[PDB]
Amino acid sequence: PPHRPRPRPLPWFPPR
Amino acid sequence: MKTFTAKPETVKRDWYVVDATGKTLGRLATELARRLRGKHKAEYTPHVDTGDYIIVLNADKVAVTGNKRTDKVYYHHTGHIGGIKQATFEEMIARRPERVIEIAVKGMLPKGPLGRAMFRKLKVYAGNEHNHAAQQPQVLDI
Amino acid sequence: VTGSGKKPWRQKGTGRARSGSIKSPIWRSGGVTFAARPQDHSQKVNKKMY
Amino acid sequence: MYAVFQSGGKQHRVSEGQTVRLEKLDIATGETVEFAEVLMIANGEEVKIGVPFVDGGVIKAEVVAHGRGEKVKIVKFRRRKHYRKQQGHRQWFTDVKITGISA
Amino acid sequence: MRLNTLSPAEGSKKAGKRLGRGIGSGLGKTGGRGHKGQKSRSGGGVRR
Amino acid sequence: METIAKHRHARSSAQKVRLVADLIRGKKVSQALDILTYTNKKAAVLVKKVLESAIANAEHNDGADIDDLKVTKIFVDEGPSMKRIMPRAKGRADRILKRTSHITVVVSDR
Amino acid sequence: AVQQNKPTRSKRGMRRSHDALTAVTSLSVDKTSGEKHLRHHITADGYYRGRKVIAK
Amino acid sequence: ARVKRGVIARARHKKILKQAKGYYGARSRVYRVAFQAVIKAGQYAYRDRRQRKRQFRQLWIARINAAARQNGISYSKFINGLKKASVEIDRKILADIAVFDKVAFTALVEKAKAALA
RNA sequence: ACCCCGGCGAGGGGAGUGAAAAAGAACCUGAAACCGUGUACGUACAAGCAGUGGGAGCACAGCUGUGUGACUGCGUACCU
RNA sequence: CGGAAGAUGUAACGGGGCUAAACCAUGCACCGAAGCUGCGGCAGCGACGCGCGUUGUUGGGUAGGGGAGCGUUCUGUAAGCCUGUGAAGGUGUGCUGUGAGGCAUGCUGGAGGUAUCAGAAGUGCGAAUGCUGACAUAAGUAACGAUAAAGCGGGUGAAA
Ligand SMILES: [K+]
Ligand SMILES: [K+]
Ligand SMILES: [K+]
Ligand SMILES: [K+]
Ligand SMILES: [K+]
Ligand SMILES: [K+]
Ligand SMILES: [K+]
Ligand SMILES: [K+]
Ligand SMILES: [K+]
Ligand SMILES: [K+]
Ligand SMILES: [K+]
Ligand SMILES: [K+]
Ligand SMILES: [K+]
Ligand SMILES: [K+]
Ligand SMILES: [Mg+2]
Ligand SMILES: [Mg+2]
Ligand SMILES: [Mg+2]
Ligand SMILES: [Mg+2]
Ligand SMILES: [Mg+2]
Ligand SMILES: [Mg+2]
Ligand SMILES: [Mg+2]
Ligand SMILES: [Mg+2]
Ligand SMILES: [Mg+2]
Ligand SMILES: [Mg+2]
Ligand SMILES: [Mg+2]
Ligand SMILES: [Mg+2]
Ligand SMILES: [Mg+2]
Ligand SMILES: [Mg+2]
Ligand SMILES: [Mg+2]
Ligand SMILES: [Mg+2]
Ligand SMILES: [Mg+2]
Ligand SMILES: [Mg+2]
Ligand SMILES: [Mg+2]
Ligand SMILES: [Mg+2]
Ligand SMILES: [Mg+2]
Ligand SMILES: [Mg+2]
Ligand SMILES: [Mg+2]
Ligand SMILES: [Mg+2]
Ligand SMILES: [Mg+2]
Ligand SMILES: [Mg+2]
Ligand SMILES: [Mg+2]
Ligand SMILES: [Mg+2]
Ligand SMILES: [Mg+2]
Ligand SMILES: [Mg+2]
Ligand SMILES: [Mg+2]
Ligand SMILES: [Mg+2]
Ligand SMILES: [Mg+2]
Ligand SMILES: [Mg+2]
Ligand SMILES: [Mg+2]
Ligand SMILES: [Mg+2]
Ligand SMILES: [Mg+2]
Ligand SMILES: [Mg+2]
Repeated sequence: PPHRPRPRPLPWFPPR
Repeated sequence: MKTFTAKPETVKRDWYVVDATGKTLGRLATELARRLRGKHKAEYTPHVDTGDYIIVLNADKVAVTGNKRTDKVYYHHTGHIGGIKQATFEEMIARRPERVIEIAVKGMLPKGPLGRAMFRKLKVYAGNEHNHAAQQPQVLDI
Repeated sequence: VTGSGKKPWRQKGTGRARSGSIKSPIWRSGGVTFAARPQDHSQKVNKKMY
Repeated sequence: MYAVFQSGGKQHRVSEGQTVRLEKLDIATGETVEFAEVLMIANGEEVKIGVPFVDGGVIKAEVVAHGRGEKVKIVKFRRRKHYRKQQGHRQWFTDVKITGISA
Repeated sequence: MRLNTLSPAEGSKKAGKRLGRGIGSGLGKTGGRGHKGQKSRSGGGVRR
Repeated sequence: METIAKHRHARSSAQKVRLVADLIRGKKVSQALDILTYTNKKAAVLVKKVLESAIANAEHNDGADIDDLKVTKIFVDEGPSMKRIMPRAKGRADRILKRTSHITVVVSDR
Repeated sequence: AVQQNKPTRSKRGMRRSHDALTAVTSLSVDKTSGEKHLRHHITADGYYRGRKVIAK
Repeated sequence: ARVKRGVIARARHKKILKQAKGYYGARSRVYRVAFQAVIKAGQYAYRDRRQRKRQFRQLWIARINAAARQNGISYSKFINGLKKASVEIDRKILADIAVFDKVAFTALVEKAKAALA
């Protein structure tokens, strides 16, 4: 069976 | 007072000629490797080539014991996938007899630049003639 | 140290070391780990030793 | 002419006029020291081989200098095991000048 | 008897332990607390 | 003996200017000026003005003869970088460096 | 895709071993005006192969 | 009593970097890398003081063997002969003599052969 | 100040001030990373933590010192 | 001896090679470690004589316990001492100690520094996806933001 979830995105954070 | 070290620019290298006829390959090769390295000289220095130039005649008539003549296999890989090639001692002697001695000796010499330099001093001929009269090689019985 | 108790960035996801306070002693402008207070240095001397 | 002698648990091949660094001898500078245990003396073609010592074989030397050799650094380090140790070392020596070799 | 010729008695003044100042000290890294567990932690340790 | 001219804080990265500087290092100044005139690089303009200034300095300040002058030393050093912002996708900003260079030309009759 | 290790200044220089400019092999001289020019190009004063070919 | 670390820290870093002179790339330039290089250089030097004594004896023996065989005897028999003859010359000296004074070396070989005969 | 190159530029070179301008305003000191120019030596048949032990040759300063390091034995970073 | 087939490449002696350079037996030589011995040096503990001598023995270490030090800033000693006979700092070199270190001195710097013995600590950093600044790398690489589109003559200008 699958051992990983299908890839997803992260929420936006103030980048720098 | 430091231990003596041979110097590449002052080391004396002589020329020898050996007849391979009927000699056992491996037992000839060890003596060649010894002399190419200069292990027979008191000035032996591991980082200097103090050995001698050696001509080997009649490489095509070198001997092997047992069933090696038909059963000793030489392998090489071309570097292409599936490119394992092979040749028996017999096939090698027919196609390129000089390679048999050269291969045996190369495997008994140090690996690295110095060992490659040492091997350049071996001159192997299939027949009984060479073109090094100018170097005046002395006969060497091995 | 003057400044708010706001967490500089969220605990996970940003790829930065975790931070809790702009006032951490690890940070430039942060607190002193073991900040001095006014101290009394006087020692007792037994009358007879004096 | 050269001779072989033992000193400081080591052997030395010397000719007259050579300066030789030995393990520290307890002999003041300027003073002469005799090495009476000569293993071999070779004067050209004549070769006297001690068994182990050459009878009547002596080497006269003058103590030129005492001193300490170049500093060596000892480093001990065991990776991942929070262990490291350093030490310095300078070995004492005595320089001697060989004045005479007698058979 | 001058202000720069007075000395404490021998043994009267022992230097305190300074944890976490390198290998040579013998108290570097973990500072004598060993590895992990409650007692290695700041404020760690069980009550009387 | 030797005369200097410099352009400090020239608006070009040292990497780009050094390409041109390499062409003229060691040359007679007349040959150098020709080389620079037919090099299609912005840096060739910058370097040529410094070289021309060095020649004028040698003549006016040091009473030298243009005919004898060689480019004996030329080097480009990194000047200060001006920092600018470049907006990228998704609210991210990148730093842009506006690199500058210090160009030094030394001419001499030796 | 990105480097796993920072390339050295040595490798940087090796890559740039082919970045050098070539100086113009040789300039030509106009036979009339005497001006230098790129071969097969008109001079700055509008000469080519001796002949005045353009104004300005 | 605030203590600033600059002056002392600079001196310590400089001491390591001076010991890393001649090393390649970051190893002679960058303290983190140089410190590891200098420690490793120290570890090898310690090991190599031991190995040096092994390498030289190995060299002396090889040379003695060559010279002995020129005089018609193997190293192993030669050394055995010298011991039976009560000759106490060490390998460093034998190797030295083998190179510089071949006549004296032949004298030793004869001495050794006599002791076995 | 003034002179000179430059676009009546930027920037620079002289001159001059000053104890000092590598104190010239991007200004006391002016480290390191990082980037160059010059010189010495090595390097285009050679395989790996890049050192270490041995070691020629070349350059250089007073047989030693200093730089370099062909060739060769050994040798898989550090922290956790 | 046969029984004995595997997937990147010989690949089931480390290799060369070997009919012994294999195996069994017996023997004597030699090589071989940081073991042991030799020579020199250091330190701990203990004897033994008077802090020194003589001698035995010990000295691999993580957690961890014990002992002894180096250096930094600050206070006293110090209205002392050093300092254009050039302070601190910076950068070299030489010497020096078992180590942390120390001393001297060339250059830079241009006004401070501080013995000794005590005293107090914001007292030592390579790591914490540490914090701030500076600077690399990828790289002169991707890109230069709608594929409605330019061409030429003249002008001005250092340059279009
Ligand atoms: K604040
Ligand atoms: K901080
Ligand atoms: K602030
Ligand atoms: K504890
Ligand atoms: K100044
Ligand atoms: K090596
Ligand atoms: K870690
Ligand atoms: K302790
Ligand atoms: K100094
Ligand atoms: K100074
Ligand atoms: K004081
Ligand atoms: K860090
Ligand atoms: K770049
Ligand atoms: K470009
Ligand atoms: Mg090998
Ligand atoms: Mg809240
Ligand atoms: Mg604060
Ligand atoms: Mg009271
Ligand atoms: Mg411990
Ligand atoms: Mg831990
Ligand atoms: Mg646990
Ligand atoms: Mg625990
Ligand atoms: Mg807590
Ligand atoms: Mg937006
Ligand atoms: Mg990785
Ligand atoms: Mg390119
Ligand atoms: Mg302060
Ligand atoms: Mg101006
Ligand atoms: Mg003055
Ligand atoms: Mg001032
Ligand atoms: Mg300044
Ligand atoms: Mg610097
Ligand atoms: Mg080559
Ligand atoms: Mg490679
Ligand atoms: Mg190896
Ligand atoms: Mg196969
Ligand atoms: Mg040994
Ligand atoms: Mg031992
Ligand atoms: Mg002893
Ligand atoms: Mg032990
Ligand atoms: Mg111990
Ligand atoms: Mg001065
Ligand atoms: Mg602190
Ligand atoms: Mg740091
Ligand atoms: Mg750490
Ligand atoms: Mg990261
Ligand atoms: Mg970046
Ligand atoms: Mg690319
Ligand atoms: Mg592309
Ligand atoms: Mg593109
Ligand atoms: Mg657009
Ligand atoms: Mg137009």
